[PDB]
Amino acid sequence: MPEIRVTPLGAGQDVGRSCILVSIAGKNVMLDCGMHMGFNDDRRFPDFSYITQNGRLTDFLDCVIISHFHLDHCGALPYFSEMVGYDGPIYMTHPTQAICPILLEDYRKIAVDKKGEANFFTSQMIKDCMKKVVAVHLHQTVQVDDELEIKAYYAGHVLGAAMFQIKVGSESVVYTGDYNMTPDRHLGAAWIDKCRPNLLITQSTYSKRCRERDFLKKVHETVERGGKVLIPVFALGRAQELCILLETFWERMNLKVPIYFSTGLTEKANHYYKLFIPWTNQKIRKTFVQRNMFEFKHIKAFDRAFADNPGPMVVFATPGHAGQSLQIFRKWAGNEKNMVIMPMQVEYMSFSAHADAKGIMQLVGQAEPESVLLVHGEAKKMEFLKQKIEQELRVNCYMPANGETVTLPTSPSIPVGISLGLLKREMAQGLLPRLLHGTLIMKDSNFRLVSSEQALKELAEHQLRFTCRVHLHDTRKEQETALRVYSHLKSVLKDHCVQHLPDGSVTVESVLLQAAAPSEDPGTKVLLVSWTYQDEELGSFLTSLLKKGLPQ
Amino acid sequence: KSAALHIDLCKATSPADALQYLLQFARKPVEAESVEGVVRILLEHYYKENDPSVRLKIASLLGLLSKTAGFSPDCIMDDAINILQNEKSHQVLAQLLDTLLAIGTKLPENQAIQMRLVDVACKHLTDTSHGVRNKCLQLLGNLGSLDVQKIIGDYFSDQDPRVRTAAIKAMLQLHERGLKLHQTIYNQACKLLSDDYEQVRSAAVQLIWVVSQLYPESIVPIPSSNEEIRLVDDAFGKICHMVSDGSWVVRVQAAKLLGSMEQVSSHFLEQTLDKKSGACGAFVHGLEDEMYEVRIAAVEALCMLAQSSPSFAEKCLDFLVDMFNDEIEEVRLQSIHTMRKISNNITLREDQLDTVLAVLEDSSRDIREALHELLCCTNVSTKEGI
Amino acid sequence: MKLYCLSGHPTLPCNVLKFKSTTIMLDCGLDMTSTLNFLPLPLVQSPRLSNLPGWSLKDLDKELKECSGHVFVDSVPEFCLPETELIDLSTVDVILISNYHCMMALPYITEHTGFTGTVYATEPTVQIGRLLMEELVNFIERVPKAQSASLWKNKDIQRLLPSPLKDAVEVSTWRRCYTMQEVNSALSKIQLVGYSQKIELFGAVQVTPLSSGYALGSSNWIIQSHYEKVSYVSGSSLLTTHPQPMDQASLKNSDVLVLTGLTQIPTANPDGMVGEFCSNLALTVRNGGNVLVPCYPSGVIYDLLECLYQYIDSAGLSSVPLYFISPVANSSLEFSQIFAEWLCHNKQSKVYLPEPPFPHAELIQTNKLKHYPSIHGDFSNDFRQPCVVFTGHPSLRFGDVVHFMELWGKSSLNTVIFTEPDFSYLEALAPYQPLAMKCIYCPIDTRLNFIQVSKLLKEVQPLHVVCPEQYTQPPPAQSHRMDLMIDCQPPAMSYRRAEVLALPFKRRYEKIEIMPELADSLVPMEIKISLATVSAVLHTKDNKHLLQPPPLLSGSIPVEQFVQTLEKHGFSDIKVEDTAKGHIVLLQEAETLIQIEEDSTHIICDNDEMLRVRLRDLVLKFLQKF
Amino acid sequence: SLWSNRINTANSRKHQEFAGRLNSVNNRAELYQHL
Ligand SMILES: [Zn+2]
Ligand SMILES: [Zn+2]
Repeated sequence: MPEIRVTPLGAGQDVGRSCILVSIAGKNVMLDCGMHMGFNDDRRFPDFSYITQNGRLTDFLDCVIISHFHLDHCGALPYFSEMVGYDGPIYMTHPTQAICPILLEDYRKIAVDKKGEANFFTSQMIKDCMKKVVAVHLHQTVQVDDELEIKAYYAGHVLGAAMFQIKVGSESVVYTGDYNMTPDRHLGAAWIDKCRPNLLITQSTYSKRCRERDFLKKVHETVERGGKVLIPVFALGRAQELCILLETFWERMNLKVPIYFSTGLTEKANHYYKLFIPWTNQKIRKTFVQRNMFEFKHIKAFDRAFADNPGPMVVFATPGHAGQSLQIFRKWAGNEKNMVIMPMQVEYMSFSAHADAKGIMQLVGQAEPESVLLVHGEAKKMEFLKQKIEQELRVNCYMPANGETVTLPTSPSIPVGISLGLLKREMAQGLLPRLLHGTLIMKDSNFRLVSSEQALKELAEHQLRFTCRVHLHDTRKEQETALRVYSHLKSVLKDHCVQHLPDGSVTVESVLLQAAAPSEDPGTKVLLVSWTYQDEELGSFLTSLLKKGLPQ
Repeated sequence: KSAALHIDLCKATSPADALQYLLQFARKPVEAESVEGVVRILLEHYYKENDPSVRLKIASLLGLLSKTAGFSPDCIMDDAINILQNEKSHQVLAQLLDTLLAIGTKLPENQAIQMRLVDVACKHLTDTSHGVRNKCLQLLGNLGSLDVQKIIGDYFSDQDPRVRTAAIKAMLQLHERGLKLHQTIYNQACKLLSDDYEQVRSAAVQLIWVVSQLYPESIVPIPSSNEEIRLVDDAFGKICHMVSDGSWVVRVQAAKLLGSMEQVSSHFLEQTLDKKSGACGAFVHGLEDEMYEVRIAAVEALCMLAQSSPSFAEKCLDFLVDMFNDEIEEVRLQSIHTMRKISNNITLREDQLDTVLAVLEDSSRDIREALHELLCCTNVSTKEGI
Repeated sequence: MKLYCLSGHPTLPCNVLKFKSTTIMLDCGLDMTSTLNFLPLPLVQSPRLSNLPGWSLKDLDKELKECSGHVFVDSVPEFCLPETELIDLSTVDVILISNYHCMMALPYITEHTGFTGTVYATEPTVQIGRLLMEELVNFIERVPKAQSASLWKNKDIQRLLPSPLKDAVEVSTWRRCYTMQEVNSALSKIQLVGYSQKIELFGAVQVTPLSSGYALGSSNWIIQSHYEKVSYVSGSSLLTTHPQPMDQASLKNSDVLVLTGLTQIPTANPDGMVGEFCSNLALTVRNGGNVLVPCYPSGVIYDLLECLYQYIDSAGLSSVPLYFISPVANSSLEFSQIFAEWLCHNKQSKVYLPEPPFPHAELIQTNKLKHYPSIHGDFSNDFRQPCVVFTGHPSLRFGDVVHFMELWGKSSLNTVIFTEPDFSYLEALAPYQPLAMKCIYCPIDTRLNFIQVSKLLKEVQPLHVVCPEQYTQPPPAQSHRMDLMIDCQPPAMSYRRAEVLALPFKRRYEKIEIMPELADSLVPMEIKISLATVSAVLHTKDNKHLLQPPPLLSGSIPVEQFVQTLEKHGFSDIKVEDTAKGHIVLLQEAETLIQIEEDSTHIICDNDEMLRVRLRDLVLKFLQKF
Repeated sequence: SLWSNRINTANSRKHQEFAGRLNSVNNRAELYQHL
């Protein structure tokens, strides 16, 4: 009764606090350590009452993985690590390990300004936990102890976003954390080969260049007239994408309006983004030799000390959070010459940071899994895509709620050995739909399926030679009898063996016929027929055919 | 000079000195009578020798010697295949088949050698080593013509993907040599297009395009339902589904064959160009890809497809307009070229027109003059447009 | 099982290994020492080389130009290739590139041979190799000197030539530099890989690169078939170097070990010669002269800049400038910056904080280092005399280093400092030999020395070692220092150029899977090992073997227990007797005879179907299912 | 009996369960029960 046992503690039917426990074969693997944005009455952190009650966690959990630096996918890392006391391996990509600490520290600043201070962590715990992590490269197989392997692919949600493939034995489960096959300006699309896993975990929370053109047209018109734009953006990925898009648009148009950003946070994010270029678009990688795209000339300060006039200046901001000075619309402006893009011109632009239904369908078709598991989104939309997967892709799926154990049957394959001589003979004899008869020496957890003759040294091929006697009353010549029996069998048996034997005998398939010496009775003559279990089904019919006997 | 070889090689050592000297000989050309002398003595030493690597070198330079310009190779080819039959080493067998392929390329006129080599290729086609089968399949593709088709198609199901790729390329080589193919191999192509080894899929999509061009009006029913449909349109659907494949080189190939095919009903073109069976929204995926090579290939396919079908051109105009804001300037230049080619007979509306004109402020003077060249061929609706 | 050794160069090895049903060519090293016999390529033609006298063999005099009694051919430099004609390159399937030093000669193999397979290399290897081929081509075709030296290559004509040209090997195979079209075309055929990534090769073979530690991107390859692991240790380093350190753990339990790329001149500690290099340039610049350092654009220059930038701040040499003139200087520096994740632990720890890994970004920000794409771009105007200049090629046969040697060669206050060991330094200064400018031979090789490789080998414990023959005979300059030898319990078989090695690692097992549907259809019975038999059907796809549902005879029956068990179940008249050809047990109930010899048991019976059924059932009941 | 002994050896090598699995009902268990 082997199984893959999976339980989402969070994000099973909601968005937020990705935390899915996985048991594939004996080992237990924890998939994400997000936190639930919204409620703060101790549901801000995962309920580890599922696995431990007044005890240590590392006794059960073999690994911890992080999809990317998102708070809803990695925010509960320090509390669970140090506050609850996890002291085992943690695996996340290098840009995620670089971006996560400062973002999590900023969220800790937010919490202590809201003054949680009752079940929360401090900076020193973050500094302690971050020494406990083991980073993972892209497309790198990480054998942890002896049999569990972890491979991380590309996701495209943010810089350093990855989808993981957890392997033990021949059984694998692919956790597509958060991705989007609609690639952005600064990142590529998620790619994973035809891994054909036994379980696929996917997120389901739901004219891009036309939207970009409309955005750039609004920006161009406002800076031409003199509108002072404003972009209250929270996401660092979205902020960097807007930055590179504005930079390339202005480079094409060759105008010299300034662009602003946060002095504190965006500076660190830009530094890390410049450092981690190979994770980005192929355009960015190819154009990196000529110049640096993230060393854009429009790298001005937060403002001209908030006095740069409401004219064609461009800036960056955040919504109601730790962003930059939105000293544009109210401090300056107050009239038509202003345009604020919050997802006196009011506008809201929608950027595809997360995936859509068609991208999920494409991913599942590309991976070709045995089963699908859905997490991280609105339950109505989960039902919608579950119906779509069951209809189109005819593959079973599960939709779990929090604390629901989705458990799946498995079909492990037993790796054993062959003798290359037997295999070579089987291929050579078969390619010009028969069987392969072999014998396996199942030793102490080490198997070896060889031919029978190979067992002679390990004695144990002590042969069991059979022989069935046939009562024939004829006393004719041996060669004549053998030739007549061969002709009679080639007449009866439909083209088994048509051949003139050297010794004047008979053999069809792998039987052996011998005109042995008769018994002590002078009035009894007997023919003997030896064979093996492989050919006994034809040997019995051969002996029954010769039971009538040659013409006496 | 060949008597020097006649002395030194038989009076040399077996493992490496013979091999090094043999390698030295390969760097000088030979005259045809001396070519006959050398193939004779090398056949003699091939008889006497037992090492595999030395025989491999013997065969490979025998192939280099047959490549020489003026001589008749059939007479030595007879004895060459005579010893090929009893040869056992797999690497040497593949190398020998390379040489006999070189002779087949050398002398494609005499039919006698042609049937002979086809017979020896089919004789050794049951070989276990994949390289020998690769060379057998190349030999079948290069030489044959009007029984080869069913023989090669039987190897379409071979376990080794290299063998499958060679089989497909052999059929492509046969079609290139000018043979009318078969409608049956469409199914086998479709099978191989479903989950293979990238190279196999690339060659297979080439083959399915070839047979689609060969039998465009033929009828093939849906596997599940019962609705008839012309063959070229399902071939279009099968190729279109490969635009979403994870190998970008196969995507480029599929885009080029999409551009090639032209007898597709406009129904499926509208289906594949509309965003909001498996051939819905393929071109939008190609244009929204990350490899600029794929996007260039896709937009060229759009140019050729719109050129073939004038009514199709109306639906792709807006998509081309977006491509004038592309990141790679070669993609923008190519989209401008496509627009100039296809906007010849059709009309722009006001928003499309001004969006076309708004990119004139771009600094790249090359795309500016290209856009000018477009404007020489564009058509305006209203005087306010002018 | 068979190894074809195309190139005999110890540190630039091209090896074609045919493993199972595949064949992989490990590394593609361009033997670049051939260019030393050629005259250099000055950027501006100098009277010194132009007025060089020809060497009168016996009369062809224009073909050879002689300097200081040393004869050099007057033509474009040409590069020695791996022995391509030994094996048909169409048959090879995969190329594995360890480091960017072995990256060269890839255009030769990929375009000029009909090769169609794929190439696997790490991302920094590909980028740094691209820069290296780019700058080498830009150096060769910058001032194209006409190809004319071909008559000197003839055999007897070559015999009369002196010692620098006498020892040239495979001279006819030497080829001119590939064009940039070949470089761009060849590099399109590469799949980027990552460290510790299992890349399947048609199923039959899996290849995994491992961090080598010698240089960023450099990798060591391991080839597996689940029973025959084959390692390939190219150039590696155990020292405190900035790239990701050696991963010896993944190299363990290796059937064979193709070992290459050990240290040239292994007698030298690298750090001591780093100190010597810094001190020598320091005393030179303090004297007033100028320091010229022929270096590769990316190989050893980064750590050299690190040590030098520590030294000048420590010693107050900040006044002098640092010039790094190369066509790919800016690209090499930026590539070094952006490859932080490929570095060791300290550097990636530094980039976890908002700081670039390498310090030459700070050198540029402090405006000490001043890189340029060429002499004439802006270095022709921003150059002040007492200076240190890292440029050109270490071969000294092309690049800006040639012009600099022709410039500062006359004086004695200046000095050239060599770092790259793969070129014989006395051969590099040979075409500029009557010069008063001080030359320092302080190589900074960081490859695995013989004591480190001995410790490594004793830890990993491979069953066999395959090494160039240069590692089995002591180096000719030493010829008596046996510490520069590799030894083990096996004799560690060697190879020369164009040699084939047959290996004994041809173990005869292959893995195969059985699903529970067929597992439940088998009947074992252990007798302490489990004795079981299966007759199933084999289907193989993509070199992976599978068994699906659609026996054999083996057993040792003693006579006495046979008789006792037959009596226990209930039977009559079973004999025990010892005749010729074995002990024979007789069953005269229905004329059944059974002979028990050694290694075989002959059983004679009749065609009575129910008698045979009963006998088979009873014997398979007593004899365990087998 | 090779399936049985191998599956028994594989299952017996498993080390320890946890609170949620044994106390789950209808393949589900409640969280934040302290309230
Ligand atoms: Zn995210
Ligand atoms: Zn999320």
